[PDB]
Amino acid sequence: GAMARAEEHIYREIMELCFVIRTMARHRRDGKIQVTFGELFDRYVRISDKVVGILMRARKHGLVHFEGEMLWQGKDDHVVITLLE
Repeated sequence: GAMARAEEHIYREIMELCFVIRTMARHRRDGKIQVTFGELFDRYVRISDKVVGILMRARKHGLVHFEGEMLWQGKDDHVVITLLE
């Protein structure tokens, strides 16, 4: 029992993406969450298959520290997306 990071308690809207990020990265248990593009995509592919497209929404509030205007599967997979909340 502690205050934790409550990264998810930072923004309700983010719940849309955070919900998926919490599945890939178990860091949610400790607090902040982080996942690579490759992993995220490979996880969203079984849902909507457009994580990169959703990231644009979260970026509106500076939640994605990712770089570039987009990420190409197999190319920008190295892109590490760290939930900024």
